[PDB]
Amino acid sequence: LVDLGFSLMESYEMPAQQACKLGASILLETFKVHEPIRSDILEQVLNRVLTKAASPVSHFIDLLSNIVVSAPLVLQNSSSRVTETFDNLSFLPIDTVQGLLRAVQPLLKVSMSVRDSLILVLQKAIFSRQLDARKAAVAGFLLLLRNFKILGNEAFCLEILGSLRRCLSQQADVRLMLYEGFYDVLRRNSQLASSIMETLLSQIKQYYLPQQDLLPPLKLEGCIMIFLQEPLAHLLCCIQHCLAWYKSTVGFEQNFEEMLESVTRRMIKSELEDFELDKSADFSPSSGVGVKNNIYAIQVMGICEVLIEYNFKIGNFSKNKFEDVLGLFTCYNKLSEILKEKAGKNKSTLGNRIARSFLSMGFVSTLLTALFRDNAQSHEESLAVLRSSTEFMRYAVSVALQKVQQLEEMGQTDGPDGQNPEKMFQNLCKITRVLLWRYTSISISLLCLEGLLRIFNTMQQLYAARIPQFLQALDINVTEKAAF
Amino acid sequence: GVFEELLRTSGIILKVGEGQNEIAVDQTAFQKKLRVALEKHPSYPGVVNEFISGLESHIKDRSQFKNCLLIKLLLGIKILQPAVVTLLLEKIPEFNFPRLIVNQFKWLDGLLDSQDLVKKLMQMLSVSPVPIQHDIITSLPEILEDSQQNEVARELSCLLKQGRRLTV
DNA sequence: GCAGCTGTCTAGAGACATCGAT
DNA sequence: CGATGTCTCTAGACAGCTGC
Repeated sequence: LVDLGFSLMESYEMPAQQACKLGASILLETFKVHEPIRSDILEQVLNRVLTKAASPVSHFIDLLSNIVVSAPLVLQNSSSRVTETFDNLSFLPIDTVQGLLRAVQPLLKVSMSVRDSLILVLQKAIFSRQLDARKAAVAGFLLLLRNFKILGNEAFCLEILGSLRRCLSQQADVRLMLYEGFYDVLRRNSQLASSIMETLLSQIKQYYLPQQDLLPPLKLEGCIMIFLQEPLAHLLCCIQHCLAWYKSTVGFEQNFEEMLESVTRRMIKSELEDFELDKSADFSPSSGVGVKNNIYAIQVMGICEVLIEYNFKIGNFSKNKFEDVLGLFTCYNKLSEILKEKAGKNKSTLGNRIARSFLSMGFVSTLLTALFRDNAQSHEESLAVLRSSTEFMRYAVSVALQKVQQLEEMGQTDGPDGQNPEKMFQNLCKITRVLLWRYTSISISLLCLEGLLRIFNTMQQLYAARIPQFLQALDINVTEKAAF
Repeated sequence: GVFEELLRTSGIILKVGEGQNEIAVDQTAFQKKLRVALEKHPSYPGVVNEFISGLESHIKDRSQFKNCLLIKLLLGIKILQPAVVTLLLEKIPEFNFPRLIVNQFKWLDGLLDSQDLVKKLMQMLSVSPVPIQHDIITSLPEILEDSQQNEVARELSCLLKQGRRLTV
């Protein structure tokens, strides 16, 4: 049986996918019920995953996770032969390392030796100046922080704080994923969260330019080494999301809110006259200055989008903040609709829509549910003037189309709660109705309908086991509801 | 001796030799104690200057350098940003010995101005034996964190062009 | 009176037949 | 073994056929 499975994974590389499924099934069954050979099975699967990256090899990690969640003691019975696997930081650590650490999480926690090996291997990996090695290091950091839980050994907590702070000085590409992954570990700490906010605040002071509502605080000149050094938009998005988490959880926090508020009040007062990119054609592809304008142009778009989330969330049916949102998108559209996609890149017809957005699936769900299918006395007549901005309407849904497309092509999305399948499932369960309500209220409806096509496509292709609740959530036999 | 007294009130003990570091195993209280000591007694150019003189007098001993085997506590203040650099320079002509500071600078990127420090490290590399030069050449990626890629690539290509025997 | 409106021409992108030996 | 060219096409454009 075990030889047949080994050569099954060998012969894989859709009938090939079915062969993978059969091999995983037989290997799991022969591992679960056969005691003295389970160590041999673990050795075989450990020897088979290595030197295998050209073919889709996600099967190795997934069946390994299944067999270790069924029986975690096998690795210790095998004297923890996973230490040698730490060299995989150079072959293909784009997703394999993340899944492998996910699988081995309980055995790293229970076993101190493997934890020590992991921390030392990642410590020597982080300061390797290779892009791939640094990507592997930051990927491992994204998991090790949440490997240990204290939210509900303090030296272990405080010692890990400075590693990512030191790694922050590296390139923008490796500065990227930490902004996204900070929230996941911030959902798992109380005072480590305070230290993380302080570090992020010190980071954002680098480009704040505290000047009290004057010429715009654009220190993008530092992110030029034609090249880019820090993704300001991702940092701002992480700042907003972590601030929201801290506010919901319960000195600098009051300063943190006011400087964020000051920035919002500064963007509304800093238009495309104080900006350096006031020319309609300063952009030039394959030029040393044009691409510098292009990266400045794309970066500020993410800057505007983040504060749209802030003002909408920090204000609660308060007309003063709603007009701020209007001004932010006014700056956004005035600089995104034209200049870019006129001189930036529109020579080929844009198949996609408004550029990669840095919003929250939770936020866009709240926005659409509050915008459409919501009419109460708590509404302060702000949506009435907000509804006049039909350009904001098109963007308000096109971002959602971008997010679920990420769930279409890939298995995840951006923003908080991008990896908890039930979480977007509830989000998808909620946004679909108002998406349908907007279509049935009576282009703009063309956008929401296109989304529904991609919810149903994603529902069947990804959440196949979760179809009955989604079908019933539109208000058990699926056909009667489907026929409806 | 001013730095020695500051260590006495908050820091290591006055012991020059080959023993262990007399520092508390923590970085939230002992480090804060050292910071408050360095921010309470030194508050003027003269007192910080005499503190720097005392630090130079104390750490100059090779016994203290062997005791070092951390230095991140010193780097927590901006006034020691070039002090650690010049102490590294003083510790580098000790071999095969600079291996300690080579490994100590690993997992450490506190620096004053990396752009000039790179030029200075090849300047001292022009007068170094072969093995230490090999280790330092390996250590050019160590001192950087991928923020000076163009110039460092240019200079390493120059080193490759000049040195063929030491290409490895 | 030269101001209006009316359409094949051209570039987009995606699927297929053989494309041309490994 | 399979990179490649050929072809249904959908639209947009500015330019010929309406006009003016």
